[PDB]
Amino acid sequence: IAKVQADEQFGIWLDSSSPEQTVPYLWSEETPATPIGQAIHRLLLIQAFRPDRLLAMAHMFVSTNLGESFMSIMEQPLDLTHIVGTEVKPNTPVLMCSVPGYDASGHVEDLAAEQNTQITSIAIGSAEGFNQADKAINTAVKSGRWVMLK
Amino acid sequence: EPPPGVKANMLRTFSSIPVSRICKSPNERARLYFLLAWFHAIIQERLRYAPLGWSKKYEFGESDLRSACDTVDTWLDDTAKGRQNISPDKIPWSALKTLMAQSIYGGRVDNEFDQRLLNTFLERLFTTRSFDSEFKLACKVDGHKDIQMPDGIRREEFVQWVELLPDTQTPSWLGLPNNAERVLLTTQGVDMISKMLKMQMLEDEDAWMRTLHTTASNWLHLIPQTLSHLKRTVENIKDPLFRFFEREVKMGAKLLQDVRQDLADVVQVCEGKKKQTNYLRTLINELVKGILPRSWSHYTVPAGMTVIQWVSDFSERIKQLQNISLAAASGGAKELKNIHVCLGGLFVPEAYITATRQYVAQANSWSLEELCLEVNVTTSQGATLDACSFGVTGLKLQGATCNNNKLSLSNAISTALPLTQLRWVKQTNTEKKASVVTLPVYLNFTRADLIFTVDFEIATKEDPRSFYERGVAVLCTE
Amino acid sequence: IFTGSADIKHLLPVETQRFQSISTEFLALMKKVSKSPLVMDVLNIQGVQRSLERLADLLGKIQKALGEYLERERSSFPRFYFVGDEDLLEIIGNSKNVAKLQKHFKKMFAGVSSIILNEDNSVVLGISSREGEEVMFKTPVSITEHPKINEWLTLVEKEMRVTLAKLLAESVTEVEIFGKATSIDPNTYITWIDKYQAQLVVLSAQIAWSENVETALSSMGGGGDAAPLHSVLSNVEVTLNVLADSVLMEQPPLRRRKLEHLITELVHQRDVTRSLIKSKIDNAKSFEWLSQMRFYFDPKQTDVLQQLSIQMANAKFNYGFEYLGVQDKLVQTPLTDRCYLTMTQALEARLGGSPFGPAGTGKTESVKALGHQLGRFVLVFNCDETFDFQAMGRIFVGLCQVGAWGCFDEFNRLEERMLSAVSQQVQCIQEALREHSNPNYDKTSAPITCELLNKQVKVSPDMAIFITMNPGSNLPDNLKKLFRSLAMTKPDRQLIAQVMLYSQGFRTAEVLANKIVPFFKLCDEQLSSQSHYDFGLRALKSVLVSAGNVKRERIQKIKREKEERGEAVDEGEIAENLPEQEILIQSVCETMVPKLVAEDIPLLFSLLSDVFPGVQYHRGEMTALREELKKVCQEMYLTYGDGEEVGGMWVEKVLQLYQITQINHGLMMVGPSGSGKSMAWRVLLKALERLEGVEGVAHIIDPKAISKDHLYGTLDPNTREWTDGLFTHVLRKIIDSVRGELQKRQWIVFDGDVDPEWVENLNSVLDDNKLLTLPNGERLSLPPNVRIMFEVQDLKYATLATVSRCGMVWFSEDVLSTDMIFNNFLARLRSIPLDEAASPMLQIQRDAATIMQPYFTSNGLVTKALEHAFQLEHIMDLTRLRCLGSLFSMLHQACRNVAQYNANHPDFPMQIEQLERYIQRYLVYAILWSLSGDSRLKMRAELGEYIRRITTVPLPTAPNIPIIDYEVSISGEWSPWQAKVPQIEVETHKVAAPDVVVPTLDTVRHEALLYTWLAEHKPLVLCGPPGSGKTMTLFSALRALPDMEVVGLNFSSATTPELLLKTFDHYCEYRRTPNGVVLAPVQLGKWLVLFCDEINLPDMDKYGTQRVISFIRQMVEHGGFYRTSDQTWVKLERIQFVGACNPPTDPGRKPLSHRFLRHVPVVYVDYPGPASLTQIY
Ligand SMILES: Nc1ncnc2c1ncn2[C@@H]1O[C@H](COP(=O)(O)OP(=O)(O)OP(=O)(O)O)[C@@H](O)[C@H]1O
Ligand SMILES: Nc1ncnc2c1ncn2[C@@H]1O[C@H](COP(=O)(O)OP(=O)(O)O)[C@@H](O)[C@H]1O
Ligand SMILES: [Mg+2]
Repeated sequence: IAKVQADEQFGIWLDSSSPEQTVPYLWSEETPATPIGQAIHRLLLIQAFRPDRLLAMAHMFVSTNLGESFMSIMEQPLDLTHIVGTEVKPNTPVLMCSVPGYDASGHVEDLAAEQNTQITSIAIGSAEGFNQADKAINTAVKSGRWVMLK
Repeated sequence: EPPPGVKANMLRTFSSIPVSRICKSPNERARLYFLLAWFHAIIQERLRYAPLGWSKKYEFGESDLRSACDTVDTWLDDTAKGRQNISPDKIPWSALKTLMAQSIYGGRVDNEFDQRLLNTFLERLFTTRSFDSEFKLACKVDGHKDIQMPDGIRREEFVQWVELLPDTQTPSWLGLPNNAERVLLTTQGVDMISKMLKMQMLEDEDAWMRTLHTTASNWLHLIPQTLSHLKRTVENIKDPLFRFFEREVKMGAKLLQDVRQDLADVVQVCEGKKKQTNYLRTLINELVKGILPRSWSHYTVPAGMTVIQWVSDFSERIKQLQNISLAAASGGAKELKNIHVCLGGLFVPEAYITATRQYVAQANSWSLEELCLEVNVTTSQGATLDACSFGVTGLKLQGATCNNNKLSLSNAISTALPLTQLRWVKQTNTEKKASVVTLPVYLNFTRADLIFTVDFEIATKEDPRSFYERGVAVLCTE
Repeated sequence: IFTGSADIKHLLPVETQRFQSISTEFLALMKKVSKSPLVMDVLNIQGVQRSLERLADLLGKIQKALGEYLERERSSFPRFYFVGDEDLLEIIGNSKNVAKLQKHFKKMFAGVSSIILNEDNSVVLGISSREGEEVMFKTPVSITEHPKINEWLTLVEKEMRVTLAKLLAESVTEVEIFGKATSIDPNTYITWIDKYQAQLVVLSAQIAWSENVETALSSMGGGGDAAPLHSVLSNVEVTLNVLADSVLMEQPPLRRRKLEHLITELVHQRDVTRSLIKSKIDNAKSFEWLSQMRFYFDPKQTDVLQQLSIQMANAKFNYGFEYLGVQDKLVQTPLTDRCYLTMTQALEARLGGSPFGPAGTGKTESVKALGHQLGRFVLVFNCDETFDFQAMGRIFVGLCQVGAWGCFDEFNRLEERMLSAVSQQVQCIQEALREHSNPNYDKTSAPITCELLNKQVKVSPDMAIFITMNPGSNLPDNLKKLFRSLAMTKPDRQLIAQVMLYSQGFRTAEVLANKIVPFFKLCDEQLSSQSHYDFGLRALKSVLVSAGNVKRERIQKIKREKEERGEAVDEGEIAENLPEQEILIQSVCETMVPKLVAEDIPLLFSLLSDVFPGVQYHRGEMTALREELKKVCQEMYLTYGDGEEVGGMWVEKVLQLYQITQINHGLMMVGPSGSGKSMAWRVLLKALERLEGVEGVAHIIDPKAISKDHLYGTLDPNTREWTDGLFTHVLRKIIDSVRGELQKRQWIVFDGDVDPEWVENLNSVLDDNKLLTLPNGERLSLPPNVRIMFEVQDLKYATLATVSRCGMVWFSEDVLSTDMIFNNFLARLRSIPLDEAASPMLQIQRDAATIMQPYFTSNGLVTKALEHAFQLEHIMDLTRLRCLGSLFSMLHQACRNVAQYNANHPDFPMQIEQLERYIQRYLVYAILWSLSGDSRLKMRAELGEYIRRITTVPLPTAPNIPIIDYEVSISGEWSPWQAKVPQIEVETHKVAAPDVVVPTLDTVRHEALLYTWLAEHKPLVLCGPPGSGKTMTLFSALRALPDMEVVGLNFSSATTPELLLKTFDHYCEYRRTPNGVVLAPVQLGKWLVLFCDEINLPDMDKYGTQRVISFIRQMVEHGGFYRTSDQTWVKLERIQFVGACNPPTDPGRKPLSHRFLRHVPVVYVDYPGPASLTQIY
């Protein structure tokens, strides 16, 4: 409280677009804090002062603790080609859940075209689609082809 | 998940709609489809900023866009009769606006104010001026800018304009104030803290009773000890405000005793004095987890209200109830008409509005339906009240500032209204003025519950539409 | 199929011959098998497998051939797809006997319940509806010229359409003539309405309004002259007033329905024209006019069926001219107008509609109303656990080939497989429909077909499918791109009230409707929260119907007065001068006031003054009924009051009950136990019988004691053998009226409790339908005379459906006063003899009552003691009626003891002085043992000392011994109980025998009490800690009693009335006396004590009721029960009940209902103590 009152430059920071980047020194410590200590203290300060920048301050904290490029891969587009080529077992289904109001079939069709792999598009909602999917699974489980269930 | 953004939404819409379908004559079909794309993107993005954008999260899916495209195709074909080009004044703008407002998109909309917002968006977009070279899709964009309409006439030009849209998007594109982004961000941050706390609590499982004892004791000192009742007499049974205050006092006292007994039982269990029955252990689990007990919850509260906030609100409500009880004991007639009650504090403020209506009706020998509500926000401390003018404090005007009882659009999140002075007047048949604007008075920040609708006066040349787009509203409690 | 009807033999030759041969072979094989039923022997039959395979092949061929024949018949007449396989076979077989076809016309057509033929059934003259409306054809259909059923049913349908179109043309011409005459004369208007059917009348009104508005807009185009639109609106209002007057005056039911339909249409027309005037429409091309449904009728069209064109915005339909009959029109709110706009846009875009929303928003109702507005056969397929797939494909083919509509009510109710299959079929049909909208296909010669039944079905463009869904949900994804969902919300109660008040004859219906509905909301908010309160749409409907009845009654009253005088009669003027607000407020009071708690009546009057200022309600007492009630009460030993007197509240309550009986057929009597509701309705029934002359009969039924299946009957799962339940049996009996019981007042009093289960089949009966649907298929109509009545204590678990459907009469406890109960007891004592100045014992009764009168007063010893006892604590919840019943039984035993003394000393009877002393002492003794009887010795001592303080009776002169320890001998002087306990010497052979009882003060006291209560045959109940001598004291008392057989019945948690019924059928015989079926023990002369060991233990139902406790309550109150195997009242002759329950505070002890505790005195047998144990052991 005393440091807030005494700090003239507090208002500019508090009414700034990105206060989390330049949170001022407002805490007292006996020995200089480690970078992770500074990150966590600035996280507390941001949560108390500007909770709308809490997400950005948590991003900065996690970048300090785990490396800056820790989430950078998530920003990149899905590398479904590699994720299907390796790291997935053939008996493991690929549950590509999509939020309501979206379709993920285009990604799989594009991947199959890119890899030149035969893909069997099937709509599960059909009662005959049940048996068609069963037959396609039975055939492809030995033929080595990809099966699409929608 | 779909990549959020107006530009991404409009790109997806243009990709979905066939190029031949857009290209089909007349040439104005391309611009009509562009307007449909912009409107769909705007509403679907406003869905994210609920309850400011939309009071609830409607499903404005691709079916609505398909229906809108079919409607535009049919009406434009009927009007054009195969002509290569038609005048922008010949397009059935009224038919398109009405159909999109009542059938295509307004079919899902049930709230009157959401319907009003949809009508304002449609009347702003679908008009002859949309074919002028200086049409502003959105105003005051990114602090200071305007999103101009593309002057092209072909799907290629429209898609290119879509692609060259700046990355830097703000809620001012949709029409919301820029602080809606801050509100959404702080909501997301609080949600992330709650999720992390849920994770940590599970890890903490692999003392708690003593901490629960401390919490129960602290809540016990927080809540007031008792609430005195009113005195039912023949003179004051006729008074509608006084009947309402009896009902409030009785309900508050009952809830107070229930919660106090629950806290005492929890304390006894923590000390080892009492064992855990089914209800007792359920209540203890809710207190430990921070979830509001269903047995405790009897008056409508914001969704997700924690136990600590709930007991704080309870303490304030019972302080208000004690104040009005003391006023009634001093005198149950004049004090109850000249008491400045907090509409947030009352358990059912719509009942207070109804009781004030009944009081005015009895005083003036008037029927209930013949009463119209007027609001006069006065700033003087303890402003004197008229024969029918009541007084309500604690009202929060969200998104505007009220100076001289005139509304000016403000970038601030909310501004407090002191002594709103709800008054009841004889209803007239005069037409609605252009400068007046109807602001909903929602119960809390969720805007799910509505109490009444005020009719404030816009100041200067503020656009009443701009108010509807910004979603200005009054809140009984913060 | 074949041998069932002899006609199919001629219908299906060759095939019948084939089956005849196959049946011969199959019967030969079955005779062989009957010879040798061993499985091995059957297998060893020569070539049995080959023979069975050949039989299966040949039988399949005939069954297929038969299926091909029926498919050909259904394709011949496309409406046949709506009836089942066996129904269609019946139809074709009984072609000559057309009387066997009338049951299938309801399935086949929308509103053609039957047809009207010639005298010899040679030609068909017309069609008829369920409501009796008749549509005589312009050209009769001749069966003789076209013998084939599929050849003359087509002609019947075509003639129906053509006749309806020509009648519509003539009706529109008549309405144009009406309009050309400016002001409409009511006589000519009513003549036209009677002349034309309801559907065509509404159509003609709509066509005339559409043409009038089009002409008005055309004239007003290019100017500010609103005079034409104002004239249209004024004419609509004038027509509404004329209809209000006509519906107020007496009409036949069919013309009344026509007037209600016309009023419902004209209210919507008035609203739409007001909207147009407010919007200031300039030209007819504006969308604010194009978005309203517009009916265009062209006389120049060659095709009569294509003359009416219903357009609304983009969509342009044509009337299907399907005879819809007289169906109640839906009130067209702006919400329903928007719903129509969305569904019509979907239909024009060839997308099937799909409304969604909460249940009760009228989704399927709006779909059906739109379909009937367009004149299309709307088929509502319910989905709640009654759906099927075998017939659904057939019905889909029928819809496609006839142009009907189909609405799936609550489509999400289907299981996953059913939903997937039906969605696939609907998707195929809707894709076929969307194939119509393309431009490439030659619409002049476009036979679009769909793949249904593995066949090609030519889908007519007129068909449509509406998939109504209830969230909680999502539309199927395969057809999500073919349907346009619509949200539906609660309708406009304001507009419904306007329409209903206008249809009741209220000219100022707009103001009254804008006042009454907010008043009902005001009540629902301000008034206290009680379980028996209903302020919903059904309550508003009842209030407005009562208002119409009151207005008609006032009309008739003024008419009768002016007819008695020489003044001329003008019902128009009489109606004009009546105060509509006063009539409505009187009806609101007469309906709501009975159901209101005593604290809510002033609130209701305050709200009523707030909404209807300056309007006062004055109840008019019915003097004849008051006199009849007073006579019945005097003959029934009940106090009658004239208001503010003793009994005034109860008389007011019974009068309100009579009013509720008049207004509603189904009603309740909610109130605390011991309030007087049964006495009120029984006295009302007797007084109504005496006054009106129509005899009254009460069918008291306990619904909780008898399970739901036994109550409503149950068809056998095999052979479909229907069994009649109690309620269904009573309804069938009154319907048949074998003994002329249709000219009597029958009240089916459902004395018991209301729970959401046993009332589900009663909801439809209590509704306006007044029909008891059964799984058998029989539809039991409710006769007008019968009234379903409930005597429920509280509606804690009652459903809102029953609460709304039943009129409520709240019976508060203060309605019946302790002064009333004391007066009743004294009157019965002085009049009704106990042994049977009729008898010397009756004279003794009168002397005893004269002695006791100063104590049975408003501020007497009994009343003060009762208040103190209520202040004290007791093992069971103390009730005034339990206390008073125990005290009255004890005083009856006192006068019986006086009679015994007189018999013992015949020479010297009971002197008046000693009688006074004895009765004065026994009153105190009985007060102590009736108020403190179920309480611990501490509270017994408290009550004793309170009596000592507040009494005038001399009482014992004890220094410290409580008065409860003294016994009053025949002589008035007191006597201690300790003089009646002997120091017996137990024999060594019975040291701890299960019969030996060491005499102790508690034993000598409880045995005396048990003797009194068992001699009075009261259902005595004993309480106390487990181990107390409850059974010991009871068995000692029954050993003292000379002839008293005992049957021990140990109740557990799960002891339904089945245990009691098995005990009855074991120990008792269902003797059938001339008076009626009488239950009695097999032994003669000995009363049966059905000693129940743990009466609290039986677990409550899901809704807080104990089944066996309700059974015992019924059999101790009404003196019998109902045999479920015969549905007859079985009076109990010599059965008596005793309980030995543990205190309710003990675990697993469910407290007994007050309705049962009222009859049963309760004694608290406590542990002996230390000194008593020292003496006993
Ligand atoms: N008009 C009356 N005058 C005097 N006593 C009455 C009157 N009506 C009822 N009682 C008394 O009340 C009792 C009968 O009415 P009671 O309310 O007990 O019947 P009920 O409505 O069937 O009861 P419950 O609601 O418990 O099933 C008897 O004790 C009777 O003497
Ligand atoms: N005066 C008595 N003489 C004989 N046995 C007695 C006496 N008082 C109590 N008892 C004993 O009390 C016990 C319980 O009596 P019982 O009536 O069976 O109890 P409950 O009604 O609780 O089932 C028996 O063992 C009985 O012998
Ligand atoms: Mg009764």
